[PDB]
Amino acid sequence: KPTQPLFPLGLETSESSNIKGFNNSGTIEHSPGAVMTFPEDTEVTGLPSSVRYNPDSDEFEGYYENGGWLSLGGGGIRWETLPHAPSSNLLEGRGYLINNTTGTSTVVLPSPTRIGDSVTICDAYGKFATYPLTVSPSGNNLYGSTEDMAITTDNVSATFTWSGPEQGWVITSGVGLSREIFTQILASETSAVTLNTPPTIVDVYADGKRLAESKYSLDGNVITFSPSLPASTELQVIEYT
Amino acid sequence: KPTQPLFPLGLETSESSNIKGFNNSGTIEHSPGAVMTFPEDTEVTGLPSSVRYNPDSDEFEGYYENGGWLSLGGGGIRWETLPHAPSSNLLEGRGYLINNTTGTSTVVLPSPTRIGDSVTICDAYGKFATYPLTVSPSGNNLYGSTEDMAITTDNVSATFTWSGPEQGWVITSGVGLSREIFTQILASETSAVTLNTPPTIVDVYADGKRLAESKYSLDGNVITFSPSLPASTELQVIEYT
Amino acid sequence: KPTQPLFPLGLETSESSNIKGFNNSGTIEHSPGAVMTFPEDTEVTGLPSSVRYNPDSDEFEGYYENGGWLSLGGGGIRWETLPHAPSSNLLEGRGYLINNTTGTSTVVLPSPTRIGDSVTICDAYGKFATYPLTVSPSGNNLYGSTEDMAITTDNVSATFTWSGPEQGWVITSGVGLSREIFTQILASETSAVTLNTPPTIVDVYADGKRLAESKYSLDGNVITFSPSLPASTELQVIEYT
Repeated sequence: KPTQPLFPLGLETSESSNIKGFNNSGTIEHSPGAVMTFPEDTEVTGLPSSVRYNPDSDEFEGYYENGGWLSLGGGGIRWETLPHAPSSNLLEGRGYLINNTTGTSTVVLPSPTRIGDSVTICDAYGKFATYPLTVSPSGNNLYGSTEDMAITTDNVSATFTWSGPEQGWVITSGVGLSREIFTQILASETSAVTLNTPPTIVDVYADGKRLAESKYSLDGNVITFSPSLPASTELQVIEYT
Repeated sequence: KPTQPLFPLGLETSESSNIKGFNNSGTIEHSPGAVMTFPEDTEVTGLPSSVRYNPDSDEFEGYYENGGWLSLGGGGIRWETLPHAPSSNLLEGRGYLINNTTGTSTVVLPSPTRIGDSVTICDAYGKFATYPLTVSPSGNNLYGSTEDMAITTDNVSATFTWSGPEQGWVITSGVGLSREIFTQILASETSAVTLNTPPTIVDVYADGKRLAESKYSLDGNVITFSPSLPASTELQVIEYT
Repeated sequence: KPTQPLFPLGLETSESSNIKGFNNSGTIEHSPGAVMTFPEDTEVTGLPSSVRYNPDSDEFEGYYENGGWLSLGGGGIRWETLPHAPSSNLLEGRGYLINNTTGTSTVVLPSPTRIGDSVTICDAYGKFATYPLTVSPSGNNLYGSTEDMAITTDNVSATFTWSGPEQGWVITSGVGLSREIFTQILASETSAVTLNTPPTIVDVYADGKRLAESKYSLDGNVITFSPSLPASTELQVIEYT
């Protein structure tokens, strides 16, 4: 029957021992000066409730049922300063306090591993209006576009997130998220006009007066108005974007 | 005096042993291939510094002083895709990448357990303008209202949070958070007018001209103006909301 | 050669034992009713993969390579209600559900320890328009200013973050982030006018008519217009901020 020594009252040990681990069936306390640690492991293999340190991702992880080796404690924000460099490259789960006082800097998103992989940046100097920041998604696309994206808003802060490859990167958490006037004096009596870029909504002024909603229809980047206007007429148009 | 065997130089063990736990008073290292794990426990009972895995909430938790069994590592974001379904039900601490390309989908917030319980959603397809999303709070109320709430903004992302039952759910973290023109030609000489919904602020135009702030007062969904206006007068009103 | 007892088949122990720790080289399972725990430690000294509980910060921490003793699981949000008090003081990593129904309350940011140190607040009652909240940064400055900051927006929620001492505190995560009309009838024929505060952009109306972009230039808090206007002229100016 019994296969191995048993110690009714347990026992004591006054030096570091060497085990091939075990199954605990009771309570694991500590005394002062006691230390603890995790296996420095790197594999993709594991089983739920199993836990490790990682000496590459410098991140205390735990194997979850759906997925496996997530960061322990869920999602989290690694707040570090970034010393201004023309180009910088950013690591998942880290958030960067950017300075653009020097001038315009760039940052390159990492290659996404898992969905959720989440990076964060913050205009902590409020310099982005004066000296913008651009965001290189690398091979993988951002909001569908492989093309980079620029940031122009003093004081802004954004969390980027991998959504899968079609839409690629997107913004999840964040903080901090165009007055056209075409005017001229009709050389002739004219029934239509074309604005330099399509406006969403527009206000029209004919001489002094504010023209009525009925007097025109607006479509794309052109404005018809019945009745057609006479020559010598100062018309103001306020393209809204 | 002594009650149990003592091992001056500690010892060695080349197989998995079986303990009723203990109190460590020194350093707990590991060698390569070493593994670690947590008790698969489910109770509400525990004591600070005590820690576990949970085989229901699939979440590495730790008993804190104020509260008890929180998720270890504080609050975190479980980023998963959601395959479009007319109805879906959402789990705390998880964040969902929603698609509404198919059409309009719905999601039901879980029953809140603790205050803080925090869910997150994201229009990762930018389809919410074209095909909105609605948010069922279930029995418990949202911002005071038991009534559901709809979302209409292309590209949006929101973190919901339980605040307690009076106000119920609210939005904490998030990203991405109405041109009325009444016009007519006064049949008669008229001293007042009623707008179809109360405007907050309004611009008034009488014939061509932009009427002065003194000429009217505005209240609720009606506009008085002294002096009272004459008949045959084209007046434009720009309800702002 | 051998220095300490070895137990080929490992062994068993039916009571809590007392160790000076060890190096595990195998697998550390558990049985039902098994418990676990961390050393209640307080020092700044430690080595990566080492982990502890803290009986002051009531926070399960782990020593990371760059930095040392971070909270395990990265950044996280400690959601608690705050019972309205004229003054309250706030702890890092905690997020407060504020009520200002009573009246105007204040909150004092803690002294920042590490960069990243991140506090969060939320107008969960939507009372901030009616009864504002103010934010004392203490000695350390907020966005450069040592001067406090007030909050006026019903429904808002903000994450504060320590960036370093020059800019001090800033806002990273968050949710929820001025109609001047000067009018008069020119006593005389006047070529310039001064607005009570500099406007960014402005709309000008002369009698009824909306004046053209060419007719004036705007600078600081003054408006020139060529040609200079005649006396008896009702002019409206819409300061935009």
